[PDB]
This record gives sequence, C-alpha cells and structure tokens, in this order.
Amino acid sequence: YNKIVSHLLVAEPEKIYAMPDPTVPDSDIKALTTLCDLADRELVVIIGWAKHIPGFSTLSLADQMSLLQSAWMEILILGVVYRSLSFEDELVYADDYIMDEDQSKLAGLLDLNNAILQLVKKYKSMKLEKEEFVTLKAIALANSDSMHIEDVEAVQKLQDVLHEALQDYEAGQHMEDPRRAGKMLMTLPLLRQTSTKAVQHFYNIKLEGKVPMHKLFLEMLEAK
Amino acid sequence: YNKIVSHLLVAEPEKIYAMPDPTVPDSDIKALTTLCDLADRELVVIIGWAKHIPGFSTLSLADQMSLLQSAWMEILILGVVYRSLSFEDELVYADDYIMDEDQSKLAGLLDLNNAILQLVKKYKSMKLEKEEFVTLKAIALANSDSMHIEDVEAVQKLQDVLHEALQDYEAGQHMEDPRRAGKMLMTLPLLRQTSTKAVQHFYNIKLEGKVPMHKLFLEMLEAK
Ligand SMILES: CC(C)c1ccc(O)cc1
Ligand SMILES: CC(C)c1ccc(O)cc1
Repeated sequence: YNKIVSHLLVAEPEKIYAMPDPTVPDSDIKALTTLCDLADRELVVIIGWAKHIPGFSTLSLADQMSLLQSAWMEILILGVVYRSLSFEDELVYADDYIMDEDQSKLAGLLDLNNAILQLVKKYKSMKLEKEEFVTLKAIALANSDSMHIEDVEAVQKLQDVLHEALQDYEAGQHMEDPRRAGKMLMTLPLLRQTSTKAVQHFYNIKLEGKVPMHKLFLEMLEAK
Repeated sequence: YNKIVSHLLVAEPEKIYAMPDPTVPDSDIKALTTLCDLADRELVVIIGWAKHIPGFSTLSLADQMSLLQSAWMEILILGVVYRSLSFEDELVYADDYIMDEDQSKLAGLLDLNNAILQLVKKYKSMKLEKEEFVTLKAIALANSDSMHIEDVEAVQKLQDVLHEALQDYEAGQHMEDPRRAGKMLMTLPLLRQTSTKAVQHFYNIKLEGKVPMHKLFLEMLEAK
C-alpha cells in the first residue's frame, strides 16, 4: 500500500518502560511522578520520530517546535489509546504500568482517564489498525493549530501530504467503506479535547509543586 | 447538488439582533450581558433548527439533548465565524454588535476572540461556502462526543449521513480538489478547542455572579 504509511510504520519507536520506583510507597505523588517521567522520555523519542515525517525537517526550527509544542500531548495520548485497544477499561501507559479505575482514582486521574477510555471505545468499534494509528499521529502533529506558525503554506502542504496518504491507504485497503478516511479524521476533535484536558490538569500539578518534572516535559507544559 | 445540503440551506435561521441597551454605560458587564442574552436567543432557534436535520428528531429526547448540550457552543461559534468572513480582525456577533480588538479587551475576551479569529483566518483561505458552513454545523452537532449517549449506533448513523452529504457536495462542486471534504473535517479540532475555551470562560463568569444569564443559556452552561 501507500509508501508514506509504510515509512511511518518502520519509523515507529520501540516500547518504553515506566519503571515505577519499587522502594517508594504507592501514592498519588508516586503515580503522577511515574507518568510525568515516562512522558518526558517519550517526548525525546517523539522529537526524533518527527524527523522521519516527509517534509517536517524542512520547516524552520521554530515551526517544527511550534507544531511539537501544540501536538505533544495528542501524540502521547494516541499512543496510550493504541496500546490499550485489546484491554477492557484499563489504560496501558506502559507494559509495566497499566491503570485500572482504582489506580486512576488514587492518582486523581479518574476524569482524564475516562476521557481517554472514550477514545479507546470509539477506536475499538472502528477496528483501528496500526497503519491508521501512525498516520493519525502524523496528521495530529501537522494539524495542531499552533498560533505561532511562520510558514502557514508549508504547514498546510504537510497536512495535505499526510491526508493524501490516509485517503490513499483507505481507498486501497477499505473499499467496503468509501468514507472510512473521513471517519478517521472525525476522531480528531475528541483527541484535541482530551489532550487539552490533560495539559490543563498537569499544568495545575506543576503549579502545586509537589510532583517533580523533567526539563523537556516542563518545556512542553510551559509553551504558550 | 446534494439534497441534504440544499435542505440545510433552507432551514437556516434568520438573523438575530444583539440590541445592547443604549441606556447602560459601556463596561465589561454590559458586553458580557449582551453576548449571553444573544446566545440565549440563538439557542432557542438552534433547537428548532436541529429538528430539520434528517434523523435527529427520531433519536430519543435524551440523546437529542445530549448532542445539543455537547455541541451548542460549537454551533454558536461557527455562526460568528461565518458572519465574520468578509471582515478584517472583527467579529460579527450580530449586525448591530461587531467587536474589534479594543472592544474584546474591554470585555475581557481578547484571548477567546483571537481564537475565533484564528478559525476565521483558516476558513477565509479555504473560501468557506454557505453550503459548507451549514453542513459543518450539522456535523458538529452529530459528532459532538457526548459521554451520555444511549443509542451509540444511531448517532453514528447520523454522523455518516451528514458526512456523506459533505463528501457528495465536494465531489460534485469541487472537482479541482479531491481532498476538500477532508480539509473541511480537519477544521473541526480547532472548533472543538475554541468552544471548550468559551464554555470554560463563561462558566467562570457564571460563578462570579456579576453577569445575569437566562435559563436556556444557564442550562447549557451547567450541563455535565
Ligand atoms: C502525561 C500523561 C497523561 C501521559 C504520560 C505518558 C503517555 O504515554 C501519555 C500520557
Ligand atoms: C457566548 C458567546 C461566546 C457567544 C454569543 C453569541 C454567539 O453567536 C456566539 C458566541
């Protein structure tokens, strides 16, 4: 099938472990510290992953950073969603960090994780494929609606290149549903809504100062 | 062209006047009171408008209310956006209520109205048509991602019926861009983001208790 889709598949990062500290008593602070540490390490590999997207590295460094600063949490959440598709009412943040309802309550994340489970529910019914997941991650990056873009036309071109890949993939692989590509695009509003909820929640955790956060995570959290 | 699109065009409500009180001194409270009063009256006609959407009135009353309670601010904002397309850095809330940057600052709405102007900017470059505007309003209603839906499959069917209308319209009217329907769908994340910003802002105005609000507006603002 589509070459961009195949390329994004081989660019997919390896799995990352959460490694919650086994000497630390379980608590909301422990769970939040674990999740923010995991996100920081995922962000490093997301930056390297974006360089494989056709045309992304030819944008200015400022535009690359603007797209990443608007899309980072959407990309993180799409990953948790995809890893959770074969599970029931549980979120696979990592193979060693699967959160059920009790753990979400203990971490103060019941509302956020329920929103992520709503994304999981919809993608389960659509039978989301890995090919579609990686293409939607790239589209979410290109379509992230930063207020600070310098080269608006180049970013629109990147959007068009990735949208074309999704449409070509669906036309060849899903002839039984001529509207499947658009159904995939119609899942992006809930992803944007859930990501905004997560950014706001963890910005407030940052303000309270009880959960340590690393530099790259803090950089994304403090972006305008 | 497409019959659903033609039907939505003839169902389009008449213009509504803001009628700011000419005896009241200008202030943030006056501007916010005017906008919330306008929104309340627009909501009444939005409820009547939704009954013309094929299949909407056959949903349960609870599902109709769930969709409206999730989408109401998206529908309101799409209207302001469309009315503003021929203007520059101004928002046409009504023919008698056009807000420029100074007025937005005075009302405490600079950040919200700048986000709405970002929607305007993108639709200007795409040359958004009235046919596309009314279809996107209906899609935003059907695709509003309420947590409380009873008949998930019927709501998905409504989404599919309206998505098909958009795709059929674009296939017939815009053969020069075979991806235009998907470009239209890719504007929905920013609409969802901007609507959430507006709901949160006016929920906080409600809490502060200095701006009177009418029953229907308050009902939507207080929905879960
Ligand atoms: C910041 C939290 C919500 C988070 C951490 C890792 C991840 O893959 C997705 C989300
Ligand atoms: C509630 C405010 C933001 C508002 C009022 C009327 C309208 O058409 C769109 C928005």
